[PDB]
Amino acid sequence: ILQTVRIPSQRQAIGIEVELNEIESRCEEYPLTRAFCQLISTLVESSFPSNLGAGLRPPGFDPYLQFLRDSVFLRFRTRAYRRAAEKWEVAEVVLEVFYKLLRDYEPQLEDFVDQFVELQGEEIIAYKPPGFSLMYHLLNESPMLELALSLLEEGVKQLDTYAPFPGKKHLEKAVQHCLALLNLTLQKENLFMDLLRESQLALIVCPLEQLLQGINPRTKKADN
Amino acid sequence: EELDGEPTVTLIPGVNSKKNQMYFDWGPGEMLVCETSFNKKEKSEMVPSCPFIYIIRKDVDVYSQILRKLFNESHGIFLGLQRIDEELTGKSRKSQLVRVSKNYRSVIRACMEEMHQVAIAAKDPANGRQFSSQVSILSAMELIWNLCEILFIEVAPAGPLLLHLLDWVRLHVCEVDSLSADVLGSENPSKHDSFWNLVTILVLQGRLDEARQMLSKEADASPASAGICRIMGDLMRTMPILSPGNTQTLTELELKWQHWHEECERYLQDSTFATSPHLESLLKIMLGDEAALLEQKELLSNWYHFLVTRLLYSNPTVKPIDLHYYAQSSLDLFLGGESSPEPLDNILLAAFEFDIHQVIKECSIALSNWWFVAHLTDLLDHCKLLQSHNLYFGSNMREFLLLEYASGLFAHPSLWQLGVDYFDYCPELGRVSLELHIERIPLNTEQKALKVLRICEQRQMTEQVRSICKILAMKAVRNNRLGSALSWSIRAKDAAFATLVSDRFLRDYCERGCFSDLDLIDNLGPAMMLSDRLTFLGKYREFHRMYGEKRFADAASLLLSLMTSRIAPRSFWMTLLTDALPLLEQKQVIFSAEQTYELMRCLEDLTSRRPVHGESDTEQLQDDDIETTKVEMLRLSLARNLARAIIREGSLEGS
Amino acid sequence: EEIYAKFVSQKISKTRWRPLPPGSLQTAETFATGSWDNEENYISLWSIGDFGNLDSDGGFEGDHQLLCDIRHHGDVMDLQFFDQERIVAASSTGCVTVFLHHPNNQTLSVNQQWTTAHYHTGPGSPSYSSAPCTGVVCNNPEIVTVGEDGRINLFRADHKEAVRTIDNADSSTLHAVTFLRTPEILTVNSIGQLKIWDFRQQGNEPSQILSLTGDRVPLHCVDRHPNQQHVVATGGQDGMLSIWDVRQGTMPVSLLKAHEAEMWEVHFHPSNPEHLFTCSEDGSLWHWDASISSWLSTDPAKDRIEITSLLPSRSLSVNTLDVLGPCLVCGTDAEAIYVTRHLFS
Amino acid sequence: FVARSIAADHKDLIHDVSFDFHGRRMATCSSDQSVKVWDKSESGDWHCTASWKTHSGSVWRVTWAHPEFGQVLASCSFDRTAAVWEEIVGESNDKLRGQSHWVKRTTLVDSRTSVTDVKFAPKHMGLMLATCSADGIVRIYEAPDVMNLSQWSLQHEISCKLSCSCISWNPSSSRAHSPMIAVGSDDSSPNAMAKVQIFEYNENTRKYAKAETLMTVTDPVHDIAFAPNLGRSFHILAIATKDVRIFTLKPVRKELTSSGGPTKFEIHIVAQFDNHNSQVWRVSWNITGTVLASSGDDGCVRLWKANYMDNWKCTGILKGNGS
Repeated sequence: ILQTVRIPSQRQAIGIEVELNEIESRCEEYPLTRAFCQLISTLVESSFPSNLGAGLRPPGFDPYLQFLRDSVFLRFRTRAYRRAAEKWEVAEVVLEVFYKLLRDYEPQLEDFVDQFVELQGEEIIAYKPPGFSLMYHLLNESPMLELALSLLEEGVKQLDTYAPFPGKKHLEKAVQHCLALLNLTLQKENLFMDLLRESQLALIVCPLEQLLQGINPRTKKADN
Repeated sequence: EELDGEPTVTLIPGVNSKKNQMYFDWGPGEMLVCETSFNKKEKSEMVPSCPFIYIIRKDVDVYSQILRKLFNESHGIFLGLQRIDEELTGKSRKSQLVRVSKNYRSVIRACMEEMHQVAIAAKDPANGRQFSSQVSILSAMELIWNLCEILFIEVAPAGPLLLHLLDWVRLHVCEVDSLSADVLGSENPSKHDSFWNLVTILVLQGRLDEARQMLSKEADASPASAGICRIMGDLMRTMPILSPGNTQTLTELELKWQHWHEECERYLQDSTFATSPHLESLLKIMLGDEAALLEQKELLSNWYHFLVTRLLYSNPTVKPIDLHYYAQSSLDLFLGGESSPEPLDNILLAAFEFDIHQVIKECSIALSNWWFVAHLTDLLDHCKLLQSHNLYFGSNMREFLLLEYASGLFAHPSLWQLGVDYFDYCPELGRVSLELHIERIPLNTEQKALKVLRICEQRQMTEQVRSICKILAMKAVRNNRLGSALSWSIRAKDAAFATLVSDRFLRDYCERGCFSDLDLIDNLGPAMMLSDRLTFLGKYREFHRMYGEKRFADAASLLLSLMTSRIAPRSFWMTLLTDALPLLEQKQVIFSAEQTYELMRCLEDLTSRRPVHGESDTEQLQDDDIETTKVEMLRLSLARNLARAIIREGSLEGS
Repeated sequence: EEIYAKFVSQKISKTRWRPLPPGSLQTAETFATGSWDNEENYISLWSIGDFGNLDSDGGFEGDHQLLCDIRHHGDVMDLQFFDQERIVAASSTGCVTVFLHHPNNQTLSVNQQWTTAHYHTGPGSPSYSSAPCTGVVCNNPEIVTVGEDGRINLFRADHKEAVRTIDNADSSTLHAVTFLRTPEILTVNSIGQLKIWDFRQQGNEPSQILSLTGDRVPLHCVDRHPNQQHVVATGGQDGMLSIWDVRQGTMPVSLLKAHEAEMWEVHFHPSNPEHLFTCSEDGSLWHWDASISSWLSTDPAKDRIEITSLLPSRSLSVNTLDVLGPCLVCGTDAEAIYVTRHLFS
Repeated sequence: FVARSIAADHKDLIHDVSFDFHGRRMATCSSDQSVKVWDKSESGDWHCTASWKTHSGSVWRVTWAHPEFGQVLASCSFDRTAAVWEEIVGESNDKLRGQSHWVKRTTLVDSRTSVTDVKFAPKHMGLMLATCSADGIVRIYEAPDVMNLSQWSLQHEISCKLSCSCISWNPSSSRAHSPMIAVGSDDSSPNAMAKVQIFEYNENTRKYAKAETLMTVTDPVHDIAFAPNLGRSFHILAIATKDVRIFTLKPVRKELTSSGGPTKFEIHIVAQFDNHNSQVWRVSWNITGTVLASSGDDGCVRLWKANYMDNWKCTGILKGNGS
């Protein structure tokens, strides 16, 4: 119902990655996507299996995170909405999922070791855990960090009018989880950076303390 | 006068000129030739030769595969030149034109030493000699351009003119630095046999602290000469050479150089160097001794290096207005009167006489490609130096040269766009020279033809626009692409071609029961009116956009309007009558009594003009079985609608 | 920063970036070009020169290095990558060719070829005439192409024949083509229309037609927003830029003047798609930033689109562009290519 | 000049060669009774795409129409005919194995003697075709439809009163010069004092009136060519005879009193060249009319150009080496 196995002869996706982009993006109303985010939002607080997808693909969570990150979240601002509120109702239920995944994650040294698995005779690397995928996409100048910092800017931009607006409470929550994700990165960064220095992995990541001082491409200031 | 040599002789392989005649024709960059022989075997066993065709491409050297670099990089500089403002003052513009000149030199250089590596990489000595020959031509071009830049573009004043002419020689007479590397690479540089030749050649190039450093390898090796070698060396440090960062007069340089000359001659009178004849020669050379300088002729590879040496040691305050006298007098003394000058000597002499037009003329005789003369002549118009003379055919000298370079760019598959830029700046003949080439660009794609149309439309070349649009409409008609055919006849505005494509669509309808397009006939807009028959096509399509668009009596009155128009072809009037049958025999009267009269009139304007002629052939009967059936169904339905109409209409005149 | 121009002594009709590995952190290192209008046309692979070093002996190594080439037949009308080793090209011969790169050798080769994909017909014999193939779009394993013959083809990178053909989908030239949804394409033509086609339907007829109001402006190019499969941009014979929502009537939502001439390509940024780029026969190349999506505003005097000419003077025609991450490349009739590594600095 | 070469495989002497308007196709004709068409590939090669029998005699010329009239060829013959040919797309009738897709649309038959030359008109006159023949007549034909190329009208018989060897239309698109045709003569008689004649279309009579006669061309003529008009107030005319000749023809401005008559010309010889040491057998101009080519019994094509002073000179010699 998410296609986590994409076949080399297959022109079309299958599942909600079609029904979002063909049906909900046609209606301008997004009940299937928000119920599917609310589904994942329960299933992380009852934990996911480490062997999820094993023997059909590399094990772990990142195929579901790719969908939330690159098919839902980075597209929530490009889509049109019949309910001008639902732009923010989608925004709550995806940042909740990321917040829970970064809350319940704790950095470990094996996260910085590439673990191999046998798939149909090939020796393939297992997916990195969702909290490390979130940390790597939050300790770089990512489109995820752009959309997050340009939500914190956009939240203040609406609140400094003091006005009511359709969907306001879900924007206040979307700003809430967006702040809480930064504060979880700051409360986990030194350990993630020191385990990267002990493990010698060929990655580069920058402190969030310093990425918050990146030149905001909207305002052309360091104003994050 | 001009062209008083033998006319340039091409040799054609296989072709046996020794009795055989020829036929020929002209394409855009290639001329055909064919020979009048055919070998009808006098009994010999050998294969008989067929006749052969030859494709003979223009000598303007555009097809040396490296020089494509030269043409594009120089066109970028030419658009960098025709985009210079005229109000840019005579210091900003002059600096910018000196940059344009040095940009062109950089492209000659960057093609030449690429071609030098290709000559070294040439795995056959024939090919290596062909590239080496074109390297020598690019060297002669950058030699002449470096002089014309100093004399006409930067226009070097008295004093600096000698500095300019010293590094002018040096950037082409590169023999010296190559010899310097071999002498310096030896275990004992002062004992390489060419060491003293190199010491003299560095003094002939004025490279005096480099000559002093070579003389120091004798002083390190030879404690008997070293004291005298250091007198020579320190005279090679007291010479008054001009320094551009230095606030002196020419008369200060002159009076200081006169002391230095009186001091050098003093050491010759006291016989200071008569212990080493090489140092005695160097003192005579440094004093401007024209006999000792000619004793060095086997160390002076050309007469213009001898000229610049003679100016350095005999006239350091030389002016442009003196210079011809020295140039000729140095050519005289270098050739001695038993040799004539070569074409390069005639070009360089004319540059030292400052005759730009004799320079342009001999460059047009010595160089196989208009490229050099075109960009140089145009840059001298950007400096405003040319004689504005009209020729016997109206056009000016710059234009006459640019028209033949444009007639070299249009001789190539890609370079024709650059040939349009080179036709627009030609005021008497440019447009007409463009109008004879522009229709002959191969139109492989509609996209390419849009660029050519846009170029003609910008320039108001309306008859060439009509031509190209009809060539495209005819591409489409021979390929039956009726939508391109109609859209191109509309861009041509040819009403006969618009009627002709309509008299395909109306037959394409008869051959199918439908058109090959509908959107193209609905979206005719104002362009529907390009002919009467295109209006009939648009409005017969519109009848098929009323009968299907939920309506009928409007469609019926449009059908009668199509029929009563002096436009509808009578070979289709039986169709328009048949199209009325589903409207006539309706339960509602759709046509009135008087509309039914004009429909019957149109049936008789088909039928009661048949001829009464007889007896051939049997084949024919099978559609008159059908025509009589068509006509009786029309008689019957028209009479039935007329009767229903008269009863309906005569009950509304009295109720 | 500065834009690094290179002369190549062939007119460049098309340029494309090599698609990055899913989850790499590299910039765009390699691009492909195709040429037109020569005595010999080619397809060529290039690496961006590294402007960061001098070695001890002082040479300028920062030039865009040619990795390898292959000679073409006709002109390279359109060009696309199919994966990281395969490239597809159209031709003015009506041919369509798939090529393969060989990284271990630095060569190109043919992989498969359809020498009769596009052709004009005549009455009663298979003596076919060449029809220029004008545009190509890939959806691996799948490939679609258009031409002067008004034909649509569906091909595959495992099949030698057509999987489907649609002859006379227009009576005029079709210029360009894009995938809305995998079985569902959109094409543009000489009339000023967008025609939508569904390969599931068993007729040859268009699923939907869109147009301008009445006046015939040929539409030369088309792209479809990376996150919005219903948002389409097209470019006109006049130099107009038209934005469409293919769900809402028959007309564009937004109509913008982009050029003083024929607009040859339009592209949305593949990761930043509130950014757009366009090139033209007026010799200009423009960047557009607009950060409902701003591209669907009916009042471009309220919602901001800021508009920057990237080239410092008008060249000869700019036939093509491509943009990947911070890198942009374009190709011209001045027998030259232009590259930047940075577009956001 | 860089020479590429092609084996022509004509089974007897070739008499003529002609390019298409774009220089992408060429036609050649022979004493073997054939015409061939050869097309220039997008690789820079050339291939024989059609090779068919056109006539019953030796073929003496071949010529193309302007491409706003499609892909049309004309050929003249010793059997006294001319024939018009169209390239059709998709018409190759396999029932009749080894016919060409170049279809004969008509044969013109009115010439009493060998048809020596054939030339399409400048396109601003419509789809007109001139032929000439050794009966001393030039015949001018017209297609009233560009599609039904089977139907040709005969609009003019022009009586030269000497055998006709070659013809040249004046290429002036300017509406300030009337349609003109120049005619050469092979006549070896010493009684006919002039071998070139020039005719002007006089609308007020709808006839090709004789304007001029070149009283200095006493010797037989093999070929003749007007130079493409770069805006010039005067025409230029090249002639192939015992020598090469270049004439200027400058229209005398009519005063507002000489009604109904043809134009008169101020005529000069600008050049006469013996340097073939032999008879001259063709004359053809480059696209701009600035360079002449001519051939002779010396086995050389010679190139001739005006310099900046209108001194016409030889500029190049294209000659076979026989290696």
